[PDB]
Amino acid sequence: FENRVAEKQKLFQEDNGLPVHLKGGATDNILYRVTMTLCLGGTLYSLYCLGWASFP
Amino acid sequence: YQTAPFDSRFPNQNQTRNCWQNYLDFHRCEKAMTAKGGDVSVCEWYRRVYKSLCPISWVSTWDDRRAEGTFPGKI
Amino acid sequence: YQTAPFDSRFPNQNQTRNCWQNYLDFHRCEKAMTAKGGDVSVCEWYRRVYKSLCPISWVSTWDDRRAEGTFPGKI
Amino acid sequence: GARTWRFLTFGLALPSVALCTLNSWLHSGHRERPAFIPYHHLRIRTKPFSWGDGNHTFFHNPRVNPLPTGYE
Amino acid sequence: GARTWRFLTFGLALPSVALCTLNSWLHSGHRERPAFIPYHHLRIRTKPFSWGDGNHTFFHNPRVNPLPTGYE
Amino acid sequence: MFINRWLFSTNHKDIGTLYLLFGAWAGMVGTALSLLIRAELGQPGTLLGDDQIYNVVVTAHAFVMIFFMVMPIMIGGFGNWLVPLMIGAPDMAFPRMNNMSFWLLPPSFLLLLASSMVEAGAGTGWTVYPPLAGNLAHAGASVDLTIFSLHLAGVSSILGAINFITTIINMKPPAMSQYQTPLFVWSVMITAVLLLLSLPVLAAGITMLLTDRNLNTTFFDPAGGGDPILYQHLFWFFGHPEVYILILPGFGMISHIVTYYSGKKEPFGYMGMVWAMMSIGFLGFIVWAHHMFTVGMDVDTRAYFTSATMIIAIPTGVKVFSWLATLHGGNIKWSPAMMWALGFIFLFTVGGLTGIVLANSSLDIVLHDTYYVVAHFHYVLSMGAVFAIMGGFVHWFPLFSGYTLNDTWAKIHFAIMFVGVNMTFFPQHFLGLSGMPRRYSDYPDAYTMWNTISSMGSFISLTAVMLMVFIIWEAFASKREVLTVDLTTTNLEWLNGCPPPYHTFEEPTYVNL
Amino acid sequence: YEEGPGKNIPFSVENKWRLLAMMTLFFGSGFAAPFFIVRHQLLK
Amino acid sequence: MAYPMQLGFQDATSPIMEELLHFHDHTLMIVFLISSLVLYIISLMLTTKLTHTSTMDAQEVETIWTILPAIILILIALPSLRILYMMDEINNPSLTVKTMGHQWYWSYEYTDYEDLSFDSYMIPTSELKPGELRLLEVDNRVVLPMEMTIRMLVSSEDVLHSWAVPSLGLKTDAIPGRLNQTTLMSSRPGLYYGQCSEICGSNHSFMPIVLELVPLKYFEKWSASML
Amino acid sequence: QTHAYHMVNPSPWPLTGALSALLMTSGLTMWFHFNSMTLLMIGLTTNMLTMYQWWRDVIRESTFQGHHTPAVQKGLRYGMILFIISEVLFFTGFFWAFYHSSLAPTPELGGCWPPTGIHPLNPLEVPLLNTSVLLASGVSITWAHHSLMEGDRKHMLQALFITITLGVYFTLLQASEYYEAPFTISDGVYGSTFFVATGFHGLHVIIGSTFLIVCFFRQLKFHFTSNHHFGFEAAAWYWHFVDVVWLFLYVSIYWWGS
Ligand code: HEA
Ligand code: HEA
Ligand SMILES: CCCCC/C=C/C/C=C/C/C=C/C/C=C\CCCC(=O)O[C@H](COC(=O)CCCCCCCCCCCCCCCCC)COP(=O)(O)OCCN
Ligand SMILES: CCCCC/C=C\C/C=C/C/C=C\C/C=C\CCCC(=O)O[C@H](COC(=O)CCCCCCCCCCCCCCCCC)COP(=O)(O)OCCN
Ligand SMILES: CCCCCC/C=C\CCCCCCCCCC(=O)O[C@H](COC(=O)CCCCCCCCCCCCCCC)COP(=O)(O)OC[C@@H](O)CO
Ligand SMILES: CCCCCCCCCCO[C@@H]1O[C@H](CO)[C@@H](O[C@H]2O[C@H](CO)[C@@H](O)[C@H](O)[C@H]2O)[C@H](O)[C@H]1O
Ligand SMILES: CCCCCCCCCCO[C@@H]1O[C@H](CO)[C@@H](O[C@H]2O[C@H](CO)[C@@H](O)[C@H](O)[C@H]2O)[C@H](O)[C@H]1O
Ligand SMILES: C[C@H](CCC(=O)O)[C@H]1CC[C@H]2[C@@H]3[C@H](O)C[C@@H]4C[C@H](O)CC[C@]4(C)[C@H]3C[C@H](O)[C@]12C
Ligand SMILES: C[C@H](CCC(=O)O)[C@H]1CC[C@H]2[C@@H]3[C@H](O)C[C@@H]4C[C@H](O)CC[C@]4(C)[C@H]3C[C@H](O)[C@]12C
Ligand code: CUA
Ligand SMILES: [O-][O-]
Ligand SMILES: [Ca+2]
Ligand SMILES: [Cu+2]
Repeated sequence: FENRVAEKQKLFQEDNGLPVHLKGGATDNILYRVTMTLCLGGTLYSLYCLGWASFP
Repeated sequence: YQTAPFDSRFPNQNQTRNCWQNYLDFHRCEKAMTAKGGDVSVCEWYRRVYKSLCPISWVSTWDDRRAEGTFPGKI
Repeated sequence: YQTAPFDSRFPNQNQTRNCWQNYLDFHRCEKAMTAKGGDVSVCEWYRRVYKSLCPISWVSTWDDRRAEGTFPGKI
Repeated sequence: GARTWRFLTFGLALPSVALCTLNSWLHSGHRERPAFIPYHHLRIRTKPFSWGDGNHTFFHNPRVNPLPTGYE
Repeated sequence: GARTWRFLTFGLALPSVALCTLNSWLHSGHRERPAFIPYHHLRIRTKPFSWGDGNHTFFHNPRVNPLPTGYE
Repeated sequence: MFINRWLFSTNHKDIGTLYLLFGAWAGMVGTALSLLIRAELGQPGTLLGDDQIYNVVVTAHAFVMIFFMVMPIMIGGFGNWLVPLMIGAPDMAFPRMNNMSFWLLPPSFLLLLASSMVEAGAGTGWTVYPPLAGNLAHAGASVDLTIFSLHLAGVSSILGAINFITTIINMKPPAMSQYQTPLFVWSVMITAVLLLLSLPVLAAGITMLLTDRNLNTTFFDPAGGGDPILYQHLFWFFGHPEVYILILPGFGMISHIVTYYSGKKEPFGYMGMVWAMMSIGFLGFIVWAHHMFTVGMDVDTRAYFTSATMIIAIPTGVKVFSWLATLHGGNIKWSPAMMWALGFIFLFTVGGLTGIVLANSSLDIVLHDTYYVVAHFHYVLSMGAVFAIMGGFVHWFPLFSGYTLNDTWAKIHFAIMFVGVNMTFFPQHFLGLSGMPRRYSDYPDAYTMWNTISSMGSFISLTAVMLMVFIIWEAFASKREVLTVDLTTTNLEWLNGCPPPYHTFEEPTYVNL
Repeated sequence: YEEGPGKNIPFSVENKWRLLAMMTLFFGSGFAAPFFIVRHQLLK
Repeated sequence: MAYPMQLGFQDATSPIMEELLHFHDHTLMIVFLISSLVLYIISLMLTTKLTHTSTMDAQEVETIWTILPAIILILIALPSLRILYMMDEINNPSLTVKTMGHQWYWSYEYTDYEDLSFDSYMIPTSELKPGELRLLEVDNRVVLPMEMTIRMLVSSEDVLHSWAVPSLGLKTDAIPGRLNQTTLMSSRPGLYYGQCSEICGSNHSFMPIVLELVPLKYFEKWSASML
Repeated sequence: QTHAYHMVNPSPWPLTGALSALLMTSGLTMWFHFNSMTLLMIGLTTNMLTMYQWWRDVIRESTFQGHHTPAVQKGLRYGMILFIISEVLFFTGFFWAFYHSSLAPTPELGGCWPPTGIHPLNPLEVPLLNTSVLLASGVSITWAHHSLMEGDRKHMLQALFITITLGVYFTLLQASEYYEAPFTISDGVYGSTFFVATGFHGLHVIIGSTFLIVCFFRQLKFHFTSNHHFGFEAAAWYWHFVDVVWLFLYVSIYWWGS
């Protein structure tokens, strides 16, 4: 394999105002959206499950 | 015989092992006597002491387990 | 009785503790049976086993020490 | 140095593993299972397990792990 | 630094010694000496000692160290 | 922008602000629980129900006041706001991990409120002893939700401890030794070390309780060869350090408040104060079985725990005397914060001294599991930890907000709360000495007078809590902006203005050797 | 981000009456919760 | 039992409880004096316009601040530990009684001679007889001989409880799988009350202890009548 | 800025991690009591997503953006030491439980250790092999460290591969021993102490092996310099911690407890 670190240093230092968690490009946005959707949706489901479990 | 005397082997607040030891000693003694056809009367001291100290439910459970074959102490 | 049987407590070449344990057991039993005025025939197994296994000089020394009040084992 | 730690890896550490692998290899093979006795301090069931029929441990081995009622 | 080790010396170590010194100095009383029993595994004499009458240990204390024949 | 700033924060000040808001909300929940307790106890006979609903309330009261009010305010709130400013650091060592310490608390709190909503609640005491907390006597989800609540709070605090220790060791100006950091910074470092060592043992113990409840383990079940007393040792190995964790940041705030309102540049006997806090932290690990004097341990063990416990009075007394010596010769400013601090010194001393009474195992036989214990710990918590929180809040509110409180309203607040807490807890000494047990929904008729007066006290404290909300509203409603602050030369957290910019110490301080 | 008094908080202090409503809801919800939980337990 | 408006301990019924009252008196004097001195010194530090704000030397005064508290703690610990070891001394009991905690009542076992055992439950408020005490009376009292050393053994058949009688200086936790020992000796006949002292669920408040202390001859006849 | 410290970009991973903790704990509750794994599987998934993205971002910040100055690296060293200390105290609780039960065996066990009816594993068979495996892995990881400091890419990768192989061997051997064991977690306090203490250890071996695999792929991608490689140092410290815990388990539970 070859050392491609310099190419990643250029990408992640680009002066584009992106926070580090999105600076890799479109794949970062997709993985963020999947993560936050599962977190917020799972949290709403955990609250439904409490509602259910709160009564006999 | 009034009650179980102070036993220097068991001088502290926790008397669990005092009950256990006397229960074991009685049943070991009873087995050793019944085996030779000797006299279980020699075992009486251990019987009085464990009866004095041991909760009824502990004795009852241990007796049940000896009869079941599930008593985990060596007799 | 021919000789002392195998004892799973003492399975190795060093039989010192087998001799010692059976000597103690005989004398603890003989003291228990004398204490109630029970019968020492009950103690016979232990006597045959220690007599079989123990060197005469060990038995004779231990006997002398019990008589002297210098036997270091608990009877 | 790296040279010394590689020397220890191949000259001591891996030979030790090979010898202990031999030793375990030689003492393997199934030993007989003990008579079942329904001891009250074993095969504890205060709540069903959250898998299977509730009565089998997670890595239950039918050959050596009896249920509260004995071997399967 | 030196300042930290001095702080530990005076703030932890020497206070510990003072507390253990107080504890010892509370249980310093002389205990009741035990009945003499001429046990064969104690008061060993296979050769006379190379000092005194050959029968006294080097830091013999008459109050607590009996001879083979008992307390002096 | 709102989400980026307040849900995705990497800023020590904003995270501090989130902790203070969380702790304030938790304080209202804890106060409502305390009032339900005293509403039941304020008249003989049953008001609410049998001991189950009563002890669900008592249990929740304790977990809320400890884990959701005191620790988040003192450590998350004052610690995050003040520690970086007092060492000239640009933020915490791990500014993103800091945010996760905060966000673990709302879920932890949700699990505790779920515990109370499902089945019959966790009516266990905050100690959660088995077998009452086990799967026979507390069948169903309530205790498991309580255990998980404690797991999330524990992870929050463990990661926070790692963050504070690293920040305080690693991010001072290079010329600044540990012996040139302010006492509040020392108090947080020592608290963080206690958290790092104590919470994992709690985690082990409550995990064992979880497996006894759900995986047929028997750590605490004699049927399997377990021991309920093992749970108590593991819990209290955490629990005694936990009370020092609750007070130490309070001691640090009191040192700053007494110094400031005495007009002093420095507390009396700085190195003695450092020595005292490290000695208290250390001794706090070797005393836990004073919570177990009635369980049946050996006499020599009781003698050791009595003696080791009493030793804590020596470093603690050095702190009390050093506060008095800080007042000595002061140009005293009778600010509301100073009134909280003076109340602290006296009322904490009283509670510490009733702790010394309890340290005596022979007398503890009669006082254990009575209201005497309840009187002791509320003097140190409801009049100690809380008075340090209120003094620090009114002292630093203008730093955090840029606005001033009405000092006359704040003095009224102090006066009402002082009367209420003393009326609530002083008579509980009498209930304890005369034998009223803990965790009772109802009491024999003889105990009526003191329970009645105690409950009347609790209502006075409620009036104070309601007034505090109004006082914070009035400050934000009126918008009196800060102009000048005295003694900035010995109070670095004030030197960047009120409030300080989002980024402070972008250019670090200059300190030479 | 906005800096200065009233801007370093996750709630608005632009209108003291809107703020009173928000503070009422915030602290009032925490204080009310245990009463409603006790009611819930008593009604099973 | 406790009485209305009570400030201190129940009157001592046993010599050890007497010892605990005098030890509490000694300790409370110290607590009062230290509390009072701190309050006074606060008031002294706060009542002068005179000032001294320059750096103050701490080491001389810190000697006093550490040594005087250390002496006071020793003056508490010495009598404290004397009492601790007095309660632990060997005594030779005449009688052993067991108590087993349950949800929510106590059982008692007197098995030195005969299999005597019974359950002891709170009298419900609606069933109290005129003059009886709410939440304190039981149906079956723990009858015991006065002026005799009694061994009490305490355990549980379910959750934790704790067996307490404040006027005798007693509190022994009731732990399943454990047999805890204490000694009981009443100087006087009468009725001595206590209450369960470990949270044990729904009726923790409602499982009291009533000792009935009578002469040996009466105890012997009661014992025979309970078989 | 004219200090050397790292001002981190506003990040969603703290919130996603906190919510993953709510979903895992509410999920375990739902599994233990309401016969459903759904919430738990969502929580485990969000936890893995959060860890992946958080540590990915730390690599971006360090390897790709240069934010890890010596001062930042020193902070991380303290952070990892303090984390390891917290994990030592967690295991201490389990050792306390073990010694409490084994030193004073109750009548229910037969008043002996091991309890009546427990047939312990032979400590000289697979447990000794497991000991040789983790000790050997402590040697190979040290070789890997020195190779990296000496600038030797191939020998670093070989030594690290060997270390990971040994971690996997340990895990497979322990899995086999779990299956073969004639006692279970439900076999009283013997099974309780054995499986919870060795099970938390096994989890830490899996975590440590995963950390070493992350280091292996970063090394393959040339992230590490001969002087700057904190992720590798942290993984090695964690790995030594896992070794030492094993040695204490081996001496305490397998040997002294047999
Ligand atoms: C920090 C801990 C803490 C605090 C402050 C309190 C405060 C109070 N507690 Fe207590 N309590 C405990 C911890 C605490 N408690 C514990 C651990 C137990 C034992 C539980 C068990 O047995 O298992 C207990 C038990 C307990 C009992 C015994 C119950 C029983 O045994 O049956 C009683 C009885 O009256 C009581 C009452 C009160 C009252 C009336 C207050 C009042 O003084 C409260 C008044 C309100 C406040 C003090 C304000 C709170 C809010 C803030 C400070 C937020 C401020 C806002 C900003 C800074 C913006 N509590
Ligand atoms: C902030 C909280 C906090 C603090 C700081 C303390 C501090 C102390 N506590 Fe307390 N304690 C609790 C919170 C606290 N405690 C809680 C919550 C419980 C109950 C747990 C439960 O069961 O739910 C409790 C229970 C508890 C018990 C168990 C009682 C029982 O359950 O039977 C004991 C036993 O020794 C104890 C002792 C002490 C001592 C000796 C101190 C010392 O640190 C006090 C030291 C201070 C001083 C002594 C005052 C200042 C000193 C001087 C002015 C010098 C001169 C003094 C002398 C010479 C004496 N406390
Ligand atoms: C106070 C703090 C410690 C002080 C140390 C000892 C002080 C005196 C002796 C110094 C040298 C000690 C070294 C160890 C040797 C043996 C015994 C020393 C221990 C000792 O002092 O033990 C004493 C006996 O000494 C005895 O016999 C007699 C002791 C004198 C004769 C010793 C001769 C043996 C020398 C052997 C030399 C070998 C060297 C090895 C070299 C190796 C190189 C390859 C104990 O007193 P006691 O009355 O029996 O019991 C107390 C009753 N109240
Ligand atoms: C090869 C080693 C690797 C272990 C991985 C295996 C299994 C899943 C995960 C394990 C995690 C570690 C410990 C958790 C506790 C128990 C599992 C112990 C190890 C184990 O796997 O034990 C097994 C039982 O598993 C069981 O009950 C299974 C139980 C599964 C559910 C686990 C519940 C998790 C508990 C919550 C953890 C809380 C963490 C707290 C964090 C701190 C916060 C402050 C043993 O099998 P057995 O059939 O009884 O006997 C063998 C007979 N032939
Ligand atoms: C089935 C099991 C599921 C359970 C979930 C956990 C499973 C697996 C987790 C495995 C851990 C992987 C950690 C990967 C960290 C990658 C980031 C990293 O290593 O980051 C390094 C910094 O270290 C740092 O943050 C140090 C970061 C260290 C953190 C690791 C701590 C271990 C995590 C424990 C998690 C839970 C344990 C508790 C269980 C009870 C980056 O600096 P360098 O390396 O100097 O590079 C810079 C040079 O290139 C410049 O020239
Ligand atoms: C991005 C958003 C996040 C996604 C949220 C998804 C929520 C929807 C999940 C579906 O809900 C499920 O319903 C099943 C009902 O069929 C339950 O079955 C369980 O309960 C059944 C009751 O009939 C039993 O048969 C079994 O225990 C079991 O199948 C199961 O518990 C539950 O999860
Ligand atoms: C990406 C977001 C959208 C996807 C949302 C996820 C959807 C998953 C819903 C499925 O729910 C499951 O239903 C199973 C049965 O219907 C349950 O098995 C349960 O029942 C089995 C047999 O009925 C038992 O063997 C198991 O032990 C037991 O947990 C299982 O727990 C539960 O998870
Ligand atoms: C060909 C490649 C070169 C890597 C590089 O320099 O880019 C080599 C160098 C070290 C090699 C690794 C090491 O030799 C260790 C392993 C040896 C096994 O026989 C194959 C996998 C194994 C994990 C190797 C894979 C691969 O061939 C690597 C990574
Ligand atoms: C040596 C150390 C630091 C001094 C410094 O470097 O400034 C100081 C700070 C606090 C001091 C201690 C505290 O003042 C408390 C104690 C006071 C006694 O008079 C001496 C012992 C005593 C335990 C002190 C020993 C030592 O002088 C300490 C530990
Ligand atoms: Cu029984 Cu409380
Ligand atoms: O805990 O005092
Ligand atoms: Ca009522
Ligand atoms: Cu404590």
